[PDB]
Amino acid sequence: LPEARTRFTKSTRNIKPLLSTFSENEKKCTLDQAFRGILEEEIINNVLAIISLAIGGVTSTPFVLLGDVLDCLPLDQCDTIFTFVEKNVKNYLLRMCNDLLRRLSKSQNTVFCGRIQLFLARLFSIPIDYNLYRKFWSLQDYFRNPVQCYEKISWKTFLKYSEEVLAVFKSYKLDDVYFAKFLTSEKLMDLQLSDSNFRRHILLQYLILFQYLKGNYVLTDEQSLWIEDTTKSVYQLLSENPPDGERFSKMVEHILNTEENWNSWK
Amino acid sequence: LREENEGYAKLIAELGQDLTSDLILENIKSLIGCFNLDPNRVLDVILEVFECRPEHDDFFISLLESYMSMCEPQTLCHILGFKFKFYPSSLYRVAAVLLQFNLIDLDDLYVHLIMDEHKREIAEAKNQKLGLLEALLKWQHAQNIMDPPYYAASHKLIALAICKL
Amino acid sequence: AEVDLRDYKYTCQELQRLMAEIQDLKSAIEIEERRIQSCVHFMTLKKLNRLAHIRLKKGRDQTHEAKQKVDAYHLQLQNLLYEV
Amino acid sequence: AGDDRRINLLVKSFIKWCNEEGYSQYQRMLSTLSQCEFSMGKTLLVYDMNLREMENYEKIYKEIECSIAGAHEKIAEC
Repeated sequence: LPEARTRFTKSTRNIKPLLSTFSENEKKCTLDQAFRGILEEEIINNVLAIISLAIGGVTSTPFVLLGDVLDCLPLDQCDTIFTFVEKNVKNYLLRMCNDLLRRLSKSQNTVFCGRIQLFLARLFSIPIDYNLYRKFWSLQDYFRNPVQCYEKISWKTFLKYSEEVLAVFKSYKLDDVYFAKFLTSEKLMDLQLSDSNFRRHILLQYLILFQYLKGNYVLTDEQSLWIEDTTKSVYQLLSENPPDGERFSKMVEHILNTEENWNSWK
Repeated sequence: LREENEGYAKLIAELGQDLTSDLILENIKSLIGCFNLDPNRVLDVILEVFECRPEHDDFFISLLESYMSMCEPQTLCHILGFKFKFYPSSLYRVAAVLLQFNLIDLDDLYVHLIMDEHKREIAEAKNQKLGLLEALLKWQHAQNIMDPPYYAASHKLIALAICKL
Repeated sequence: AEVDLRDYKYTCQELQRLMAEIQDLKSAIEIEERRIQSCVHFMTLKKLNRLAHIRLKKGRDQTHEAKQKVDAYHLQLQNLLYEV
Repeated sequence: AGDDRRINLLVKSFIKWCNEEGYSQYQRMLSTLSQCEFSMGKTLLVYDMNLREMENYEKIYKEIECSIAGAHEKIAEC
């Protein structure tokens, strides 16, 4: 019975001769463990893609074998084998994709993670106002933590800082290679203020927070009236966009209605 | 949506710019890779932008073709069935665009959109399909919709669509 | 700590030799000792894998923080070049 | 994750084998030993991948130092 295992390893080491000399579950288990040993030797010693094509031609366990191969090969050959998997198209696929998401640091591999998620979707000096920096990014952390937006004192700081930042935004009145995340730079501070698109990001984030608050977990009705007043002022400031203020405002109204639709159905 | 706010904010503000397609594709892939974005919800955002922007047609058509080259074709059918069950002539406009140029799918949308009630109304005589016949004529697909024989011609606006054609 | 300093595969080779000796004897206490050694080797392999994964995750987080700082500096330099 | 369950199943199969039939049990025990050797080789490859990832992180830190030097040169050019 291990003599049959050695005969199987002689026959597999081309593929048509292995299929001829291969000729009922334990024999297939010995065959699959022979493929395990040969793939482990090839990982010790491209050819892995050829053996995966051989298993896909002959034949469960190739998911485990590809998971072992993706666990071994870190960065480049993992990318080529994932392009091979994209050319190929149960729970083992989700486990491999979760391992690829957890191992990558998303510093420059965000494109590869997006391809993974598309595959899963196919499956299923100068005077610097440092106080402005501190208040603005404390509000940004308030956006990051809506769970913190339920208390009293944190809500009071949110009220004060939000009214001061919106007062600065109303008082500015501008009237006119890719950067992934927000730039927490105390040095320049003026190119973000001169760019109206950054304020569009911030006011969209305000509108999403306001729609979430409208969507325990109770608030004062006066706070809700304040939210509605500031929401109407946000619609006023987004109507002040010199390229298509009212048009993009109606676009955001339609998007808010559709977000309400997606919430109330699900 | 309730966890990743900056990602959808960046999607809407990047689709909110004034008019390069592949650079915006790279930006969408970067936002999906950074903020763990659901690709179906990103597709919903792109479709609702194309509803709210009827000006730049073929640009967003090319973006949807390059996006749906990496996905399954039935996903747009289930999304349009979901949006038709959610309810607005912009829905009929985007369905007429997506059933004329490419990705044409008549059977599944007819399943998602009444037949025995229409037969009983035709026997007693002797909503959104009519809007699709309005927006589609605004051609062989309409003839496939035609097969009561004179129920569409019994409405005035369908006759106005055919007469403008 | 101590098992990470001592590491490894020689214990697996000794377990394989004990398995070969037990299969030759089958054609007692050695089988129990080999099973206990196999369980201890599996636990040590899982612990070493968890420690290596934690160290790799710490290095990846530190490299991601350094890459984010360098990308912020390069983005500030690119914005200063685009301003002029 | 799944390797721990496989190791526990191998230990349970070894305990059941210690508890034609003997030859089939010896073949199953040799199969479990081969699976355990494959798991040990996967653990060794994971340790080598962790060392290579630490080396790549050190290379990324050196590239970050070179990018900081390039950022200073770009500050002079700015």
